[PDB]
Amino acid sequence: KVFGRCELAAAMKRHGLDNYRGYSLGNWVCAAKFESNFNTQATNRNTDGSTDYGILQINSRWWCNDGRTPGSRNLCNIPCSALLSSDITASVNCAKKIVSDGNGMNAWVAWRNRCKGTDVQAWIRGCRL
Repeated sequence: KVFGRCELAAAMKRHGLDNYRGYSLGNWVCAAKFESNFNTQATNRNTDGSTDYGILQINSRWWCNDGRTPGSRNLCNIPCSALLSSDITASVNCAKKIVSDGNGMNAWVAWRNRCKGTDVQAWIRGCRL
């Protein structure tokens, strides 16, 4: 599924990401834009052989099992394919664990490089939320 901008903001809010660990909703929409262009089916291989999955490009090195990342962990206790669903619940619940792991949203390199220090509220401007 490819979400609209305000549609995804609303779904993330419904799932409790708005201001989760102090990160206002625009942070999450910004991250999802650059990670996946709001496409739940996005997958991308990492240089270490792991893969990033879904709208927030959650990796199999640490967070999910895809059966082909030797020596990895599955700290969200989910198959990586669950992160590709049109239902964003698994991606959101796993994102909550990730952002709670100590480094906040810096866990998403794309957030640190493209959203951190920017006017992220712009990503939810005009949305009825």
